[PDB]
Amino acid sequence: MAKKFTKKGRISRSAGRFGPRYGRKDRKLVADLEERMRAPHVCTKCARPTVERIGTGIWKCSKCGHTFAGGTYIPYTSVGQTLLRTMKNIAEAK
Amino acid sequence: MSSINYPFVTEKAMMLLDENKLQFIVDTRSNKKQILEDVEKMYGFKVKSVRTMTTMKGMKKAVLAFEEPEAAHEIATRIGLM
Amino acid sequence: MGKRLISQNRGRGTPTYRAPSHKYKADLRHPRVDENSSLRGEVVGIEHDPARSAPIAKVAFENGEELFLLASEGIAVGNIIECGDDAEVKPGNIVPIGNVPEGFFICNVESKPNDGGKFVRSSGVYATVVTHEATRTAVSMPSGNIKWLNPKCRAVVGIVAGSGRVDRPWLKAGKKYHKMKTRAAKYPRVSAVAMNPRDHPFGGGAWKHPGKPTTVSRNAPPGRKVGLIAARRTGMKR
Amino acid sequence: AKPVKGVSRGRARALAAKRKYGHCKGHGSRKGKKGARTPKKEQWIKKIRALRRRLKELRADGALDKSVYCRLYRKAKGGEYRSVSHLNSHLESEKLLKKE
Amino acid sequence: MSKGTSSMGKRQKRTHAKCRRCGSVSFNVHTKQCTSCGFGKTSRMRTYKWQAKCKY
Amino acid sequence: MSHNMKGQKKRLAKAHKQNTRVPVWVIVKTNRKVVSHPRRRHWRRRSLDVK
RNA sequence: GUGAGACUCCCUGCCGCCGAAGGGGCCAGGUUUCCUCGGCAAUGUUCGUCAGCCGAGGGUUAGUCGGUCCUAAGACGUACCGUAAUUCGAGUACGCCGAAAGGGAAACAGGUUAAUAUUCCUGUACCAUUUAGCGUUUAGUCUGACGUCUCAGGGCAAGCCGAGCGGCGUCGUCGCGCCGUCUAAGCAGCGAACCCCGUGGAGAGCCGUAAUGGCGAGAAGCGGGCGAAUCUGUAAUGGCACAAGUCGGCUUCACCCCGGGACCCGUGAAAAGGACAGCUAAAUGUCCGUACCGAGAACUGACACAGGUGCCCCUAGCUGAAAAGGCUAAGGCGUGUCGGAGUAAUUCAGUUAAGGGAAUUCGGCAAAUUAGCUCCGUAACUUCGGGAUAAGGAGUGCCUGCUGUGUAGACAGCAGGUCGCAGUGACCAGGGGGCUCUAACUGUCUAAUACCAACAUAGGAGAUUGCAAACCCGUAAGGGCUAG
RNA sequence: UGGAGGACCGUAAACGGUAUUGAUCUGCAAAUCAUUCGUGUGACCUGCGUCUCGUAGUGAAAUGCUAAUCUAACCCGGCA
Ligand SMILES: [Mg+2]
Ligand SMILES: [Mg+2]
Ligand SMILES: [Mg+2]
Ligand SMILES: [Mg+2]
Ligand SMILES: [Mg+2]
Ligand SMILES: [Mg+2]
Ligand SMILES: [Mg+2]
Ligand SMILES: [Mg+2]
Ligand SMILES: [Mg+2]
Ligand SMILES: [Mg+2]
Ligand SMILES: [Mg+2]
Ligand SMILES: [Zn+2]
Ligand SMILES: [Zn+2]
Repeated sequence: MAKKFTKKGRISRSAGRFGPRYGRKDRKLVADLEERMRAPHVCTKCARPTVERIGTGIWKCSKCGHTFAGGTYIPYTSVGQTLLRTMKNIAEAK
Repeated sequence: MSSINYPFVTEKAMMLLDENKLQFIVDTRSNKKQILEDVEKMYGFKVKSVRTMTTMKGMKKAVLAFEEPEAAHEIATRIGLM
Repeated sequence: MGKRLISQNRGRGTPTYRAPSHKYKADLRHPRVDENSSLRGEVVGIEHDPARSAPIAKVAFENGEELFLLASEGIAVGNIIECGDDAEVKPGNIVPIGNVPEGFFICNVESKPNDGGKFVRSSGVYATVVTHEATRTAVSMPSGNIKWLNPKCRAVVGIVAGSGRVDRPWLKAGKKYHKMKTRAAKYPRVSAVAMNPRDHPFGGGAWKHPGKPTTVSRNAPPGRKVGLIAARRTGMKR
Repeated sequence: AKPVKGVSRGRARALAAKRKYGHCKGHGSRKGKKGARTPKKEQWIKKIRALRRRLKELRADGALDKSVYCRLYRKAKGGEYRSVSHLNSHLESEKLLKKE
Repeated sequence: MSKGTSSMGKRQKRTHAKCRRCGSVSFNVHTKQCTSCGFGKTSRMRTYKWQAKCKY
Repeated sequence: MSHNMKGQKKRLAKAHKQNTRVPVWVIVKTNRKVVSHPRRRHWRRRSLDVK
């Protein structure tokens, strides 16, 4: 279903395009960022894992076309989640 | 300030007398409309178009294609080119 | 006259240090609203702003004035934007901070009333409304300063979109080169110790060193105020 | 105007006929990398198009219903078959056609 | 590549055109000013006291 | 094929017709005391100060 | 032959150079160098009857090609304001310019001259504006109008193959080799993908693509609409020795249409113009450029300069991965403008050199070795990406006959025979490895003695500043950073 | 299968200019030629346009470059 994750080759991940350059720390950071960004994201409207990046901070649900502005690499940031749940508590409590 | 100087006669300029055309040396400041109007005033013959060009000697050569037949030969005879 | 610093060249305003102003989408500011007035509008599209490397929302209001807006996080297409004091405290809304409950996050804050938004505009930054008083209101800015602002200073609720942009390491001089193409900044920058003594205060010598203390006074003239300008302290946290 | 003395091509045509038969093409004449003489993506393209066309014709004439045609299509996607002949031999081995 | 005859074959363009007001090839094509008479900068003709010597 | 306007071609025309020798009768009339002028030139030399 | 005068000019033949540039087209630039005639005092690295020279005369024709029009980076003007003052200065408001390679209303084939040609002539067209007749707005949108990489489908120039037909070459024997067998815009018609609409009802899942994918928030299937390049028909008489002039097939780039995907802390221009209400008639379509070179002789470097501008855009057959290199077309040339002579030393650049093989030298400097492709195999160390073409090896031609994949071009493979010292037979084309120092790496650098360990870099850290800020420019008006 | 990379090999495409301390050094050339070399999908090369300049500009920083001129250009003037 996926690539031949070879007996040695699941360390570089997507950052094997950089070859041996740029050191292990920066390659690890960029590989983790690509893994976090490329994962499926459930849309808030249609609730289907279809949200995908279109630009720097722009995300779009492929099914319902719900285009929204989020993080540069992650759609929903934890601070925005904190703000939304704070307003949710304020609306529920009163 | 006449636009017409004189008819232009070379071997190539006399090659168009059979074609009803007649090539003139005109004032370089003039345009096609002024050459057409001044030729029609000077000889009365009607002109169909004007093919103008400026040469490297500092002059302008105009070729007037007439409408009535034999107007080029008539003008050449009246001027004495032929 | 030893040669003027890079800061003096930048202040003179030469093409090397000028921003490519034609590359940017639009100046970001809050819509102009008369006092005791309001306007609604809907998002017609999320675009990309080269000036900030973050999304900006194209908002069509009720008077038909298509105005680019700074995009808070979570704003989408077809959302309704509201302005004025009567506007509900909701993410993406433009309201005075005097109506915002304490503890909320705001961004694109105005220094003065009807300012257009000065503070809290980078990708992901936010401010916290701390306290409410009759003539004042405290907002905890992204730096950390408890700035005191007027109660009528508008601000859009929510954190600025594009959070996490600096999380990715640059990883390559070409990537930062391509970012700095659309910027006003000079890239790359030569270290001052590598310069000759005519060019910088710190240049010259048989070996790379300043030769003088890098902490410069606040009362230094232009062309001398380099290094650590007016430092309270130096070094890592011992 | 004197005649054009164009480059003759009879020896070239003789060599082309021999090459068409399969000769004059050994490893001493191959000078370019295997991948320039024949690209790999074109080989995949022709192979998968032949396999999908054979499966489409089998599903069209009723010899291959949708339940096994879908599996065979995904198998041809996954590279289980080497050619149309290999697909036919596997079909006649595991009997995926609706023989009646 | 050199600074001498190698890079002097790139002189296929102009920086001064023939000025209207004086007929001299001194009209800069970028500043729009003739550097001999000053047409395009002033109504008067540029003339300076250092163009000749002190008369004493 | 440099693309001249009208005045540039007029200036090149005057430069072209300046580049001709003195007539023979001028030399004969002047007792051969006028045999040249400064405007003689060749195209494969110092370029024109025309355009 | 010409000429008084011939290595040097002209014709013929032979032998040659370039042939992905030394050929073809044109920007900037040159400015008549273009073409015909007549000369050789100077120019030409010799002479010269020759000539980009000297002298005389001639040559450039536009509604359709460009400029013109539009706006971009960005200039300039007027006013305000500043300045001792201005021809000086930032900003603002109103204008105006800014691209012969961005946007863009429209023309093609053949002929003609010594030199002009999508311009002149023949044929067949098309575009715009205004005037008149006949009626209407849909008027707010679309187009103009967009980056990089990668790829599918369709078409086509160029190329190639088979049959017939017409000429030329070869013809010691053979029956082959070469050339040609042509047909534009405009007008009329069909329309592949994508998109939209009407039905449809798919899950112990089905439909697809090269690949990603799509689907009850409605897939497959069936219809319909919108819709390309090209193709077909006409233009059908033009040119071809009025000689054939008719056919089939393959391939098709780097050209055109169309669609998909991926990437971005890069988001990849604007405006004029154009479409949606036009149809018919007539007249008008001014001005500028148009020759010629575009470079080992027409530019620039003092020059007929081995540089640079231009390798900026195109370039046929064979070999071959190839536009590499070699050999040939077409085309351009024998002008990278001195000849005879074959007799030393020495010298610039090459070929070969017994036995030894770095003993030379500051130092393997130079030269030599190896070299393509397929297959086997590949170590230390490592940031797990690499090192790696590591290293170390085998095969390779030609002929006879076949097989497999593909729709096809073509690709891959096998059996037997056979020649040579040698089968990537020429051309083409890494020598390899180990241990240290230094810098992480790609990059940048003393144009004209230093391509380095220096500079930059990502990474790390520190400092100032809450924006009427920090920092900086200006005498000021006012500005850069900052559409932050 | 896929087609990422300041990835690799590589041209007499383009750009650069290592070594021969070869040729040349009153040269083809006021720095060029031959062979040998580095980059050659990007911090790339380059046409045209436009802008930044003298105690000033530009500089991946050598006091390099700013018209064969640079630890302060060039022209005229102070200057006999
Ligand atoms: Mg004209
Ligand atoms: Mg100092
Ligand atoms: Mg005086
Ligand atoms: Mg050859
Ligand atoms: Mg001589
Ligand atoms: Mg204009
Ligand atoms: Mg280094
Ligand atoms: Mg360093
Ligand atoms: Mg390379
Ligand atoms: Mg210099
Ligand atoms: Mg002096
Ligand atoms: Zn959704
Ligand atoms: Zn002037």
